[PDB]
Amino acid sequence: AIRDEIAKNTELSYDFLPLSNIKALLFFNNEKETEKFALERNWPIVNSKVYFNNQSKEKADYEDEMMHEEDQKTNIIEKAMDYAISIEN
Amino acid sequence: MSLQHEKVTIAPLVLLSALDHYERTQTKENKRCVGVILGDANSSTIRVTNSFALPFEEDEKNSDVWFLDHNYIENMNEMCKKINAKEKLIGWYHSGPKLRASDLKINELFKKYTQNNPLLLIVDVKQQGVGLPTDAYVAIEQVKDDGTSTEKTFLHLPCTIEAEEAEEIGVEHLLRDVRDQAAGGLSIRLTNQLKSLKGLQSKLKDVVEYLDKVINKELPINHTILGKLQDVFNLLPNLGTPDDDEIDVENHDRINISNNLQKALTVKTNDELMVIYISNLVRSIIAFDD
Repeated sequence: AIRDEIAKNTELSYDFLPLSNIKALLFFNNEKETEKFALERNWPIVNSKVYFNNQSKEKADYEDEMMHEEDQKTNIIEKAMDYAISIEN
Repeated sequence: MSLQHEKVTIAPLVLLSALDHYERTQTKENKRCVGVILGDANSSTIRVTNSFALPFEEDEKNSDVWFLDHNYIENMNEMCKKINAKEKLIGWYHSGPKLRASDLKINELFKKYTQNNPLLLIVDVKQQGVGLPTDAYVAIEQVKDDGTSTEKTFLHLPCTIEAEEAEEIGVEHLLRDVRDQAAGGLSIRLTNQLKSLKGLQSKLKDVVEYLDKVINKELPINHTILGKLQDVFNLLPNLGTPDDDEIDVENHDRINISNNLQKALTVKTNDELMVIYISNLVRSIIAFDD
């Protein structure tokens, strides 16, 4: 569980960590073991450096996809339409 | 003959005068009533005060054959001055439903009368349109840059109204509707908004099938429309500009005033909450005493 929590945090915290640095935060004693968790936890380590900005995008994209979406953003138009019918009701 | 033309403002009297004139000659059922049209001309906005019927026969198998009483008109003009000595000949109305290609020959004959190029004011007698149910055209003769000879052709002028003090109040006097096509209360203007949005939707759609029809119905390359179409694209909005960001910062501003104005109302209504309760407090004692 401690590993997962940190892997939730690290998205905001950094943008680059070398592989020796990823190992240190995630409490690994083996550099191989770090690479193995990354597959499973969906971290792209490319040339031995991670890219949290990509991961952040994917998760944001999913949250935009779901139906919440008109009043999640709250449209400029939508605001005034609310006001209008209240004064006439 | 003046070419002095920009606009057409129309007295409400004209529209109505021409509507009855059509049905009292009884040239109807795809038969036209054509009359003279009277008003001021030799100014940019052509100001149309009045209209009269003219005796007219329409061959319906051939709209290129008609009867027009030329003598009569001269007789009529003398009577127009009695009414108002700014009425002079300025054209002839057509009763719709729209422009035709038999109208140029009729226009010819009306050049022996007018000191301005004969107006064709289409008074639609069915009341179609999304503004005033009038179109206006004037015949102008111009060279064409495509390679063909000088034509006489009808260019549109916009339709508009202006009115005298007497006429405008008479309009309201007759009328009794509170009107969802002009402003008023909040709800009344909400109707106008939805319509205007749909009005852009209806008209933009019309341009899509007009571009297609030139190359798939073989209408001709008309340079005059498409130059205006290009200037729409140059003045069209963009995105990601500091201009478009300033809009957002102005949205903040005005809504805040509305926010505070709303909150201001609420103060007042909470006092009336409290006053009625003072009215309730008195009514308790009276109830006990009886």
